[PDB]
Amino acid sequence: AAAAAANLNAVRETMDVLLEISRILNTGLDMETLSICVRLCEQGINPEALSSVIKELRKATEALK
Amino acid sequence: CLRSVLEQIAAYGQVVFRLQEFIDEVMGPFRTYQAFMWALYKYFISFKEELAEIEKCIINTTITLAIVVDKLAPRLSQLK
Amino acid sequence: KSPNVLLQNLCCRILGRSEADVAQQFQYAVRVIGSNFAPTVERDEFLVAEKIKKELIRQRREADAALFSELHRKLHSQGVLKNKWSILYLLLSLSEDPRSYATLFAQALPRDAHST
Amino acid sequence: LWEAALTYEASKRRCWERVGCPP
Amino acid sequence: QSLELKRKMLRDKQNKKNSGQHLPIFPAWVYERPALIGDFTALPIGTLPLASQESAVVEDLLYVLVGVDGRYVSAQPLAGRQSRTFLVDPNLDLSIRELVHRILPVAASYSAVTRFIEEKSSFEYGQVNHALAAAMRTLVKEHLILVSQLEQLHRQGLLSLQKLWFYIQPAMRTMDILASLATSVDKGECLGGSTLSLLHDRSFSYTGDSQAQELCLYLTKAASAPYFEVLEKWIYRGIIHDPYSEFMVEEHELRKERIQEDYNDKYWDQRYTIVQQQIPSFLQKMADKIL
Amino acid sequence: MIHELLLALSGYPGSIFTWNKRSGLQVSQDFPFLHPSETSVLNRLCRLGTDYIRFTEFIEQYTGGLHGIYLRAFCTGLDSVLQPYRQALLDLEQEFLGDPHLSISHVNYFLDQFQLLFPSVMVVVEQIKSQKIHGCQILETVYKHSCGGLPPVRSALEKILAVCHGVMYKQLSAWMLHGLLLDQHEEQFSLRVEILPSYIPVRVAEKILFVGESVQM
Amino acid sequence: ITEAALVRDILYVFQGIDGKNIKMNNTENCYKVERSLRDTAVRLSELGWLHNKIRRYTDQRSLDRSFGLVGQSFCAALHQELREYYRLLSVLHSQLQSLTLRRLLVWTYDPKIRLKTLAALVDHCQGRKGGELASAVHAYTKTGDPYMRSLVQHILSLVSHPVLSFLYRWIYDGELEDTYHEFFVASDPTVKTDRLWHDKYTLRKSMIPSFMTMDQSRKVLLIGKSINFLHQVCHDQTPTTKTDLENAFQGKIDAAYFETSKYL
Repeated sequence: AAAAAANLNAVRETMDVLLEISRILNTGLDMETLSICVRLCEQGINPEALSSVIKELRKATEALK
Repeated sequence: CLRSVLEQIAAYGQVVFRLQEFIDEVMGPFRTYQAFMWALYKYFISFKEELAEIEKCIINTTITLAIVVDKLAPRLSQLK
Repeated sequence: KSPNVLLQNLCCRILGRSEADVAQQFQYAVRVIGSNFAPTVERDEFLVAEKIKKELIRQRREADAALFSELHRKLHSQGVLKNKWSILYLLLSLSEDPRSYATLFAQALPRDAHST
Repeated sequence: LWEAALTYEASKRRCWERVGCPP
Repeated sequence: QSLELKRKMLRDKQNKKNSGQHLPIFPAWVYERPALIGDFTALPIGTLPLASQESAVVEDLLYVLVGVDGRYVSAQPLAGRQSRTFLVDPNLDLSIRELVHRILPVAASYSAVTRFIEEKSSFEYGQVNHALAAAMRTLVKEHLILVSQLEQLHRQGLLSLQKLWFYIQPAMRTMDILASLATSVDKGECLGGSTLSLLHDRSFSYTGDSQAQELCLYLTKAASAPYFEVLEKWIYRGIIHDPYSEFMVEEHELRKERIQEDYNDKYWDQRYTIVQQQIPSFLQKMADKIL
Repeated sequence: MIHELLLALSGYPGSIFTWNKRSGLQVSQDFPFLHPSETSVLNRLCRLGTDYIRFTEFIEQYTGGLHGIYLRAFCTGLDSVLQPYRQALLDLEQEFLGDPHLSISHVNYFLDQFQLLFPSVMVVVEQIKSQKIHGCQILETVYKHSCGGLPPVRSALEKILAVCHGVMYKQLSAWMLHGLLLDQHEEQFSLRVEILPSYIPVRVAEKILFVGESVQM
Repeated sequence: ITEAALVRDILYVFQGIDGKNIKMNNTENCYKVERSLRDTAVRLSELGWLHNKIRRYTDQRSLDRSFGLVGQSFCAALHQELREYYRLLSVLHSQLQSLTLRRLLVWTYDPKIRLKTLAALVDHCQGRKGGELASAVHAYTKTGDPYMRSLVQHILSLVSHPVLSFLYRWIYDGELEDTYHEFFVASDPTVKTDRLWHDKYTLRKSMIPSFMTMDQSRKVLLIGKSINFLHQVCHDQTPTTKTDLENAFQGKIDAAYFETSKYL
């Protein structure tokens, strides 16, 4: 398939758009993890729950520093 | 616009055609003709390598007309 | 995949330690994902786009707000994401400022004059 | 799945007769 | 009335300002055009089906909230004082019309607000009115944000008149507060510390919901910002520059009467004196020590 | 379309724009796939490319004709100043390959900085043609417009200027060290106003003449 | 009829280009169409008519060199601002194919104040150059509008850059070579040798800005006159011995003053 891979290039293009959005906002997230988050909202999820998850997980790496 | 840009390339192509005709009439004495065409031939040896490298980049595109003509500006000036 | 197996890879990206070394924060993740799963306000990416503009004026930059506008247009032009509101609200929630009033601020529809 | 397949070599050949996003 | 009022204040702050020449004014057209404020078909809606009438009237009020008149609704042209009236067509169904009457006052308490922002943005009213109208300016922008949301929600085939009547009440409180404040500062020709005592009192007055307390507290700080700089200047350093005459301390020379001597104690006399009504009424208890 | 347009701007007139020796690249032809007002936009853009053409012909004819190494130095800086006008035609098509959504206004937008350089250097180029100066007093009429007031045409003329002084240190190296003259035709051997720029002190020039003369003996 | 035809025309009247059904019909009035949908068009077309006013002036005064280097720096600042304006307009074009924000009424809101301000500024600075123009642009910084005072100080930072380069040509070298009178010294063109101190340099009062006092100009005049008298009479030439305007004036001019007077 050829059109099914140009859509994957399209996914990477929006992923770089969200890369610029992540740096101007100063988030710690990288590209692989945001693709995991994209799949999470494919199944449907509260962003308020994902932010509480990540707002526990990042400042539970500051408790073993 | 096409008719003009290929015309400019044609005006340069006359100057290469005249020289190649002059070279062909030596291998197809004055005692300086051979010593002069030797340096001319060496010039073509360098110049052709530069041009074939551009063609090597064509086999491997993003190159348009406006890239190679600006690249070859200091050579087509030297041709005149 | 499925959400229960998806959270453990988050625990390996954000934390550097394995999911067999720590489970307590994985347990908090399970606890908050289980109990409530659906939003309490309505969605639209237009409103959070106008709120991302409000955040970018707030950090005393003004050029990147015109950057975000062409970027948010590209988000529409491609159209591969199923819910575009959630990830933009999500990046909005994790904002950081390097460097009054908050009871006026533009909010969502309350859903108190709304029944599904 | 996405990130596994993303890593491929993209279009560097550009069309002048198919200017808008050449495959 | 206003065109007179501006020049009438401009001349006093002209003759006071003895270090600054030709104080700035704005060009005439910034007052001439009514296309700088938000407020400036002919068919009977009465015989129509109901769910078309509803979409029609929602579209018209949603235009009226931002000044511009809708389709079956007009701004009755008054264009003197902060009072403004609107007229909906009398061929409307009555019950819907009465709900429309409940939504209407927010428009008059829009028109007064933008008119205030245009009249009090000039140099004849001083830097306090500049900051006050400039920080009041942002809530109008936010009001446009809120009605843009309702534009979406009406486009989506789900907005009813009762829902929007529920939605506009928190903004109705805000526009009511700012229309009352704008009327009160308009009538008394208040500027300087006279409109800084008033916001001290207005910050005191509403404290039972705190929806409006954040508003007046930040508006107090925004209007007090140049005044604190001029004060701090007088506090740390005998130099002042006093760009417009709205400060508690006024300096008129008593050196030209008692020259090269302090044999009069002229400083404690009528050289550096007080203005009574230009103190913001909470620096009154430190007033002698400041001077 | 814009592959055509971004080479029409490079200099080729075409049959959409008509070259003229009064003002080049004139469009009056109507197209229903273009807006009728678009022509006005196009007209503004045309004023740039015309000057870019008018300069290059000027470089072709030179190096009563005008001759000199100064004509090999003015035209030389004229090459380097036109180079970011070439780069910004490449970058535009680079952006157009990815986003074809962008309209003519982005082109007009992106090249707004060259509606400051081109007229203020165009008047200098016209001064050098209408007057027939080719000598050493060309450094004066270039030096007075160096002060500028519009920054990007303010620095561009600086680019040329140093070159001229580098060229004037070729004459003042043959003269001052070897006592050698007429390796360039002139603009014992006296001091004249044409061979000396009128903002260099005359006493220093007398020292220059003495040092150049003493070598030959 | 469709609203997109209006949206197309009003998208053009921002740039100063008339649309197809919306054109400028009176010079003193704004764009006229040639109920609600009609009344919104005058609202947005105000900004492009204001744009015509400032674009024509920054066209004209840039090619005027008898207006001075200061004034051409004004035109550079105006050109930079109009560049940012067209940069907004590019995004506003490509956002269709459709995105309306109260039909772009939210978008136009803060550029409106930015056009209002400079349309006032081009008319208050009419027929001025140098420190006269500097006082006229310092006039607009007595404002409590934070957006406007920031917008103004950027322009003040821009215009005061040539005048400081003339200032340090009069601190360290003591020479003025101006033929455009934008400096606070009126020089006498006839040469003076013993009257040199008294007569060649006079204070021009109309090129002093409102961030400088009399003592400041007079101390700098004395310094430049002093180190020029050091060369033209004494012949002992030296290799350049060394909140006001962020108060870099009063350090430099004092240290300079001390230096020149002691050595003379």
